[PDB]
Amino acid sequence: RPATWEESEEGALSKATKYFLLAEMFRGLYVVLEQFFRAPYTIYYPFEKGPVSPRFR
Amino acid sequence: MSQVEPGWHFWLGYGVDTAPCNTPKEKLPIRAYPYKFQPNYTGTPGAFVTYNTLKPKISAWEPVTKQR
Ligand SMILES: CCCCCCCCCCCCCCCCCC(=O)OC[C@H](COP(=O)(O)OCCN)OC(=O)CCCCCCCCCCCCCCCCC
Repeated sequence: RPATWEESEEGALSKATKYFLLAEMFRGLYVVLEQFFRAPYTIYYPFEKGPVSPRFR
Repeated sequence: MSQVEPGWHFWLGYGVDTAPCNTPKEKLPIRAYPYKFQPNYTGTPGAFVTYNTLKPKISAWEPVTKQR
């Protein structure tokens, strides 16, 4: 049976601090902030070609 | 991308390790004619024209008259 509000381990203060201070929104924000600081994948096409296998047609 | 030589084109795309001046006498294919390398002439007036390789399938008659 799904738990009611009264049988929960989190306090109302703890639960609503995560509510009004957007906690996991900020977590997902920090993910793409980490991705700002890494190496892109782009190759420059007429100067650099991608993959070839000999089977290619 | 059309202006790269064929043996080099496979190398730029990471097909082969050894560049085509690095490969020995045995891999270079035997030919009895010169090589000339046309890249691509699209929009250029040297663009390709297709045509019929053979002559029309049913012949017509050469007119031959006869005075009886
Ligand atoms: C205990 C804490 C303190 C107690 C004092 C009381 C409050 C004081 C603090 C006030 C600050 C309030 C900030 C805004 C409050 C947002 C509250 C919220 O989460 O909205 C909920 C709303 C839908 O509500 P609901 O249907 O109930 O579902 C919620 C899921 N639990 O959800 C929505 O409708 C959409 C939510 C939109 C959230 C904004 C999304 C885009 C904006 C992101 C901004 C990020 C800024 C980061 C910039 C960094 C710069 C370096």
